[PDB]
Amino acid sequence: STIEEQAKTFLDKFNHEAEDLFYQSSLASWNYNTNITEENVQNMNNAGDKWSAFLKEQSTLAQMYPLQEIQNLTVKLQLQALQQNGSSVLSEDKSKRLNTILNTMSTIYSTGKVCNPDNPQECLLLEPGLNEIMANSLDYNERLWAWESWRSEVGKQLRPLYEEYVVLKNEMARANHYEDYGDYWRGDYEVNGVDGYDYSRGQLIEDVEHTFEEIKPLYEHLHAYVRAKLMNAYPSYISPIGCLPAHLLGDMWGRFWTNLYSLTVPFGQKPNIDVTDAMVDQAWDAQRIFKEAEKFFVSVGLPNMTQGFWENSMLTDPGNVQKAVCHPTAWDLGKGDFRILMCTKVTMDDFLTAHHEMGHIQYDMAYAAQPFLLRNGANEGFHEAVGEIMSLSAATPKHLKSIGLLSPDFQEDNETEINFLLKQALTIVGTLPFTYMLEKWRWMVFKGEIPKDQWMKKWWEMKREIVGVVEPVPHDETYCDPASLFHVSNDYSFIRYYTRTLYQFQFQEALCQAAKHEGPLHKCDISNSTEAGQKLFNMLRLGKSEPWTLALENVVGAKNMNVRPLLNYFEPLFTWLKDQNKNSFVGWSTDWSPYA
Amino acid sequence: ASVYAWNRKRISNCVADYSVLYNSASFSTFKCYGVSPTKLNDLCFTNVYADSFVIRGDEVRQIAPGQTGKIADYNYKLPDDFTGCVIAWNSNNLDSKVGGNYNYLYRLFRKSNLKPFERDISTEIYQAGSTPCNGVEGFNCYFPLQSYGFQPTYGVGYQPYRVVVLSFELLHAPATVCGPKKSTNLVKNKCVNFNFNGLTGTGVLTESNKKFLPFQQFGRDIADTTDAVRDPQTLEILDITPCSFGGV
Ligand SMILES: *[C@@H]1O[C@H](CO)[C@@H](O)[C@H](O)[C@H]1NC(C)=O
Ligand SMILES: *[C@@H]1O[C@H](CO)[C@@H](O)[C@H](O)[C@H]1NC(C)=O
Ligand SMILES: *[C@@H]1O[C@H](CO)[C@@H](O)[C@H](O)[C@H]1NC(C)=O
Ligand SMILES: *[C@@H]1O[C@H](CO)[C@@H](O)[C@H](O)[C@H]1NC(C)=O
Ligand SMILES: *[C@@H]1O[C@H](CO)[C@@H](O)[C@H](O)[C@H]1NC(C)=O
Repeated sequence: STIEEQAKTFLDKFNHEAEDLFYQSSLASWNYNTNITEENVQNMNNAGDKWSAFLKEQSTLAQMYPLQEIQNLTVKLQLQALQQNGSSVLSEDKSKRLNTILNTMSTIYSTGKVCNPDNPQECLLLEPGLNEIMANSLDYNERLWAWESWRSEVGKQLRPLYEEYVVLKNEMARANHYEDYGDYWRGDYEVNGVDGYDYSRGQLIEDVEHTFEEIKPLYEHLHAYVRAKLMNAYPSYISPIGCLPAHLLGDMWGRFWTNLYSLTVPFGQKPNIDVTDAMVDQAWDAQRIFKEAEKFFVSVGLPNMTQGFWENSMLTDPGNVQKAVCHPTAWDLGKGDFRILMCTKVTMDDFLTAHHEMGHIQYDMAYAAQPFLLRNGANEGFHEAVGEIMSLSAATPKHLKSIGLLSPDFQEDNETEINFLLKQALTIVGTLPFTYMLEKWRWMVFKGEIPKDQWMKKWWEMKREIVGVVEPVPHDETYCDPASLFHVSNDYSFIRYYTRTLYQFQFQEALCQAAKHEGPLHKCDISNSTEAGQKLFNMLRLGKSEPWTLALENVVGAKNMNVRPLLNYFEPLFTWLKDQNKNSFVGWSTDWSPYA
Repeated sequence: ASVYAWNRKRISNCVADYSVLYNSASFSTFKCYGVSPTKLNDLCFTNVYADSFVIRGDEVRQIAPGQTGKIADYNYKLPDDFTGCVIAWNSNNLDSKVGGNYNYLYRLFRKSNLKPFERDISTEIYQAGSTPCNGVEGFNCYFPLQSYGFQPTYGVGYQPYRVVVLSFELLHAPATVCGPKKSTNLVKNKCVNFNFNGLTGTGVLTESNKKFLPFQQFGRDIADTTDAVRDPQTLEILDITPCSFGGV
């Protein structure tokens, strides 16, 4: 007789049918991804279209139960995700045009090649090709050539498509009662209907700026040290006062600076933390890696993995004709079916990536008791930070001596910690200005503050303002330089990587406060302390059933995103950089001094 | 059977070996709520009702007195005064199908809770609103029966578990189901304590020349003392001489 019981019966019916169809869709996606076959592609398309049609029909049926008369907050959380119309609010021809634009942008991004002008004889794709020449090569001219060629090709091929994608997504979000598509992207962090714990979606652009104004001295010192060190390899191309060129940052886009560590190592004469020689001399295997990682998880107090995880995962390259997508992906197919698809070899990087993917699997296991709408992360940063907890903890020398892998008399002096914290800085605090810059640029573009004839001018100035990187040659609006990245060309929100990089240090600080670690935060280990695992599992089991402010406050005691754990993590590195930059020009002004 | 249409089998006039059932290690769950296996071997019961169905692994805990859940409310309700056993084992090697075994249904929506040991195979459309269904599916009218997936790649808690519930009961009737009688070897010509078909005593059991008629089991003298008996295992007649006590 009431709206509550009708909504609860509708949600039970949707949960059972959606779990069934989502298991079918995820099994089809798994069968496609571990074994590329055109029949598997057709099965995956059929299952995805069945799930899309089912979700559209239940989104149509969910509008009849109004949210204004519902008092239960979990029913509100389950029904807001259903009553969102999405792209179906448009006309059929506009939705078809938007989907066609998305698929053609994906195919043109995937099918790029690095063939030289006037030398078309042979080339590769980006992953065997451009990754090697931009990450590992020490030459200036070939890096500049590959960079300019790829940005030029993707710019002419995607500048109309990305412009029309912006226009259609803006019309979609204005039709769906949001201000812009960036405002739609900030709806994942929105909390409403809870007094005190509520979080406006316009408060995210305040908190991100507030945390970046305290990131920015550490990034200025890191940029000054990198600029001072990189003149040894590039003497005439880099000015001592101006900004860095774009193609020398150890990546295609400068997203991760982690390949610049070999060029900027502080103390090369010290022995390294690289355990790969002892890992291959002890004859490790992928099963041994996952067993030691599962021992690491059960030492913290999280439950061990099911027999279906061991019997169904793909932990090795299957063979000759069974090609697989070698990217590390943790799969939650639902109904207790957790598995990892990751091609492995004996490597410390694959060890840490296995810890990352089993962190994702454990987080999928923890909210498995929740209903189907609430089986996701509290926001889009939680689900990627929970694996990075394991990635930070598994890299420590205490953990690598716990499993007997690192040598027991390896001494943790000052230099062997500074040159590890610098690698962690290039991995973590190097991606914060690029992420905040790119998402600020996308929010201003989708908001309409930047016209189409000022996209690139505003972007490179913003790059000069935030990241401290100048263009190698001057570019104009004939190119679309940011859209060459994987996430922006495939309709992925990208600010998830900013809050992840802050939440991982908040959670680890809380879980190092719980584990009673006396020493520094970078030497802290989560292992052997069940009281840290209970603190973590009290938040991992909630899912979307609770606001992310309350789930954050359950761990760290603060109901907002905070930046102080990241600063006091890098405090010995920050003091060493402040004592190192006695006479170098710390920071920068925006300039064209290294190149006009 | 499926749990909305669970099979009930009436068991009477037989001897039941629960020790093979208990000693079988294949059963993942063996909960008895008013009996013990030794008690099951030593209690004679009038009726044994075997209720059989397939559920998930998570639903196994709902098969108990005083439990609440979709199986325990809308499919199979056990009373609070239940005297019986619940036996459950994983049937992934038989029930699961690689394309999905949709053949095992369960009732998701019902107007009211079940009475204990009620069964309701009716496919009446659940009317959750004031709007009438008129049989057809609508925005508030749902089909009450839903299919289990039962794929072999499911995790534990979604894997299919075959459950058999045995209900034992004593009525105002002669009880006939009773546990395995463990007869020992027969020793003759010695003063032993004999227990022959419920007739107990102490005596020397020797061979007898008294030829019983086939319906007769025991033998009495003038003084109404059992001096002849028939062995139930092998149909032979034994004299019961009292043990040779005397005055000192
Ligand atoms: C992978 O697909 C090929 C294509 O026919 C098939 O022959 C092979 O059996 C498949 N392997 C698995 C493990 O499904
Ligand atoms: C919503 O309803 C369920 C079931 O009736 C109840 O257990 C839960 O506490 C309710 N939630 C709120 C926030 O009232
Ligand atoms: C998980 O740990 C429990 C606790 O000891 C153990 O009984 C079980 O066999 C373990 N599972 C696996 C797959 O090792
Ligand atoms: C955890 O405790 C076990 C048992 O004493 C020990 O072998 C292991 O080295 C400990 N690990 C750490 C990191 O202290
Ligand atoms: C009972 O079992 C005994 C065991 O030797 C057998 O000899 C006999 O034929 C059976 N039947 C009867 C009625 O005694």
